[PDB]
Amino acid sequence: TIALSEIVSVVNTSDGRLEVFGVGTDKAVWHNRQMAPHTGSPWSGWSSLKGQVTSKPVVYINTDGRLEVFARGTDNALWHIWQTATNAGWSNWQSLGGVITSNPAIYANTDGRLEVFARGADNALWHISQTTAHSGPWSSWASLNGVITSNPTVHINSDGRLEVFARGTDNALWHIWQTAPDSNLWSSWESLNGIITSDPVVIDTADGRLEVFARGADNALWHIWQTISHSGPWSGWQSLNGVITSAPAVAKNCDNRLEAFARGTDNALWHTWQTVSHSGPWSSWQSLNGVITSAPTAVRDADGRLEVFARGTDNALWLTWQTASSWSPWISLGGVLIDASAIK
Amino acid sequence: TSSTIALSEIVSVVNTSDGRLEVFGVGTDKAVWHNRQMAPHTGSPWSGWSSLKGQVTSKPVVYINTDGRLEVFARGTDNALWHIWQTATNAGWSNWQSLGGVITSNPAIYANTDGRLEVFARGADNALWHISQTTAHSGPWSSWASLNGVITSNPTVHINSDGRLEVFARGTDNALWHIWQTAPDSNLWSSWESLNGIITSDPVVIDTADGRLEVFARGADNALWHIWQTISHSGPWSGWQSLNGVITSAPAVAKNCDNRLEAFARGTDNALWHTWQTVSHSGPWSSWQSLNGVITSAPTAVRDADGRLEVFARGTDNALWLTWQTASSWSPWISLGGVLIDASAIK
Ligand SMILES: CO[C@@H]1C[C@@H](C[C@@H]2O[C@@H](C)[C@@H](O)[C@@H](O)[C@@H]2O)[C@H](O)[C@@H](CO)O1
Ligand SMILES: CO[C@@H]1C[C@@H](C[C@@H]2O[C@@H](C)[C@@H](O)[C@@H](O)[C@@H]2O)[C@H](O)[C@@H](CO)O1
Ligand SMILES: CO[C@@H]1C[C@@H](C[C@@H]2O[C@@H](C)[C@@H](O)[C@@H](O)[C@@H]2O)[C@H](O)[C@@H](CO)O1
Ligand SMILES: CO[C@@H]1C[C@@H](C[C@@H]2O[C@@H](C)[C@@H](O)[C@@H](O)[C@@H]2O)[C@H](O)[C@@H](CO)O1
Ligand SMILES: CO[C@@H]1C[C@@H](C[C@@H]2O[C@@H](C)[C@@H](O)[C@@H](O)[C@@H]2O)[C@H](O)[C@@H](CO)O1
Ligand SMILES: CO[C@@H]1C[C@@H](C[C@@H]2O[C@@H](C)[C@@H](O)[C@@H](O)[C@@H]2O)[C@H](O)[C@@H](CO)O1
Ligand SMILES: CO[C@@H]1C[C@@H](C[C@@H]2O[C@@H](C)[C@@H](O)[C@@H](O)[C@@H]2O)[C@H](O)[C@@H](CO)O1
Ligand SMILES: CO[C@@H]1C[C@@H](C[C@@H]2O[C@@H](C)[C@@H](O)[C@@H](O)[C@@H]2O)[C@H](O)[C@@H](CO)O1
Ligand SMILES: [Cl-]
Ligand SMILES: [Cl-]
Ligand SMILES: [Cl-]
Ligand SMILES: [Cl-]
Ligand SMILES: [Cl-]
Ligand SMILES: [Cl-]
Ligand code: NA
Ligand code: NA
Ligand code: NA
Repeated sequence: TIALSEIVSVVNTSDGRLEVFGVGTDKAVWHNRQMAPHTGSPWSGWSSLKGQVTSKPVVYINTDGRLEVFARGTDNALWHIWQTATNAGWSNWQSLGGVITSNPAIYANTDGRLEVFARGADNALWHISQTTAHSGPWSSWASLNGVITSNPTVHINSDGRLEVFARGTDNALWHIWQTAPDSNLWSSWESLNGIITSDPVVIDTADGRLEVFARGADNALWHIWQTISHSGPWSGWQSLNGVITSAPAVAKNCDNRLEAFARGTDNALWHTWQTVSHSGPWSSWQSLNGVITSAPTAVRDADGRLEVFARGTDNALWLTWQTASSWSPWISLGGVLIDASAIK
Repeated sequence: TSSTIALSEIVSVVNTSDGRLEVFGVGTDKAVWHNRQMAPHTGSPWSGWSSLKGQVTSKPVVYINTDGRLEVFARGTDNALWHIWQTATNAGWSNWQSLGGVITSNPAIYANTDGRLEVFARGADNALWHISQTTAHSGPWSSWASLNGVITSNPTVHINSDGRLEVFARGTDNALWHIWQTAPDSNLWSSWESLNGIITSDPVVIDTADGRLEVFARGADNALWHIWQTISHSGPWSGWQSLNGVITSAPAVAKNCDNRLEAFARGTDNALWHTWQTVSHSGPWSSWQSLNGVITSAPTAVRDADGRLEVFARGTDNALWLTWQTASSWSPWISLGGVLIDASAIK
């Protein structure tokens, strides 16, 4: 098991509008986007990209601006659908084959080739890549071994080497990395210890260090990081306190202060944030109210403000964002969303 | 046909792989020197100046590879394009090496969507020539090739929100001209096209929060002018609009935390002045305001790791001086020392 998942995948697109992808009651992928590149913009409303999915769908932006959505299909293969251009429509759904048993995790190599990581039926971490920048065709599937028990998450280091994180069979946080950018050469699997009870969430700090967040065995939010830009040694685990009842979501304010969000024991949204600067101490947890039924999903918009999405008690997606003085009242974006996470 | 441009910037600035500001300029010895923040925060102490040696006959221009490695390009004493690079991300530097060619402008650099750096410069024949890395963030480099044209300023390159590189330069009729890749990563380019106007500076290009290119340049009336792609990207640009002012240097433009553009230029009194969008990145421009100082170059503007604009400019003592945004105002001008010269291949 893992902490309740994020229900949507969201990005700030090439034209500065937020765009969210979720799964409907019909198992199709639906999406919704801002009309305008600003906090409080009207929304398109929900429209279906069709498909039938059996994981969380995850959107990623190609290095040419085009959105591409990845999800497991009803045959357990990895499937995908992409924009034909940044302000045009979408391709047909296409299979990338394989048999997978987690949500896909996606990142762009420094050379522009997307690389997708997913758990296999043998519980090892598998991967596949675009053979040339922001384009098909793709490589064949290969394994990076291990035995993982959570959805994997990938990020890139400040020197260009991808690094993948996942919970191990001992419930510790484990990781593996490219030994050079764009490479098929990887390190050994190594343990960062800890006991984690959510999927990991990985971010890069302003000063070039990977930092991972997860719920711990005590249901507090815990975090651990590289002590040097793109290098070990790692810190020990440190608690950010709280008692959280979902996965956390983390995003950067426009000044690079990190801010974490999670559902609390009263089912409200709560958050804690760095104060003063991106090197400063973390605040106490404070409530943003609401009554939520998923983990929150956080993103910085084109006005440099954080916006947070979460499924509501009616199964619609609701939204709250930063104001000068505070946060805005919760508003509904409608829809009926389900948690399709391949690992729960 | 103009053979001059507004006074240039004195340094090339970059945000490092670990979020620090690092600047590059030319010493009185004609070597490339550099200076960086100790820490990624507004008001950090600086390392002080250290030499990367070389002997340059252009402005040296830094760019950051997609693997985090800094790379500096400069015209050499033999008029070839030369470069020097970090051998590892944020660590040691290579020796200077020649990429050949015969160039007659400062170089301008961008990364393609596939991670290949591509360098543009005016040639001996006055056309725009170009050369690229053959593989992502690595040598060896391609053959030199021409994009034709006849150009009379330093070129400036930027990338479209769909990954197509686009180069801008002054033409023989003093207008702003441009040329673009027809696909990302490609050697297929459009023809040269005119955006009209009269420009009296190098063009300055940026990408807005909503994914459009916008170009700024001093006009024939010495005001700051700008022009932009439209939201439909359908061929037409906006037509030129004045931001007024009377400026005596090239402009610098950067994005604030919230993506509001902000422009900087020297005034008739040799102070730094600035004008900014208000409310949002779609908002209207303010009137000009002085940031005082007495400066002897164009300003160079950049946003730091705390989300604050920092602005550098050469001072009356030929040292590099610096002022930054505070919550309230802007900080007093402070000196980073050094003795810098303007080595621009076109002035
Ligand atoms: C007419 O069928 C094609 C393939 C469908 C893809 C569906 O969705 C995929 C993700 C997989 O789950 C497939 O098993 C599933 O059929 C897709 O939904 C449909 C409409 O866009 O086109
Ligand atoms: C002794 O074998 C080492 C470490 C293994 C890591 C495995 O996968 C990790 C992610 C954890 O679940 C571990 O508990 C588990 O043994 C790993 O699979 C193996 C081959 O790559 O080498
Ligand atoms: C006075 O009530 C409003 C709406 C509440 C929103 C709640 O939380 C939302 C996220 C949804 O789940 C709604 O169905 C749910 O009622 C919200 O918590 C409250 C906080 O001041 O104001
Ligand atoms: C008037 O109905 C439209 C389409 C609805 C789409 C809903 O939300 C989608 C995500 C799927 O779950 C659909 O099955 C579900 O009906 C959506 O709930 C509603 C919100 O105002 O607008
Ligand atoms: C002893 O010479 C080598 C290459 C030199 C590069 C110099 O600087 C380059 C940028 C070019 O202008 C060359 O023509 C010029 O020689 C460089 O300055 C020197 C470092 O001490 O080593
Ligand atoms: C026969 O001339 C056309 C347009 C030329 C563009 C040139 O280069 C431009 C940048 C401007 O300076 C123009 O005034 C100049 O003629 C261009 O060089 C030539 C070859 O492609 O075709
Ligand atoms: C198609 O462009 C022309 C020239 C423009 C003015 C010129 O171009 C501007 C950029 C400045 O340099 C001005 O001083 C100069 O007069 C002028 O703004 C415009 C009038 O509609 O038409
Ligand atoms: C009442 O005159 C002021 C100064 C003008 C700014 C001009 O442009 C600035 C950038 C500097 O060069 C100034 O010295 C120059 O006067 C400014 O544009 C004008 C707006 O009404 O008010
Ligand atoms: Cl759990
Ligand atoms: Cl992305
Ligand atoms: Cl001039
Ligand atoms: Cl305006
Ligand atoms: Cl004033
Ligand atoms: Cl000088
Ligand atoms: Na964006
Ligand atoms: Na393998
Ligand atoms: Na000249």
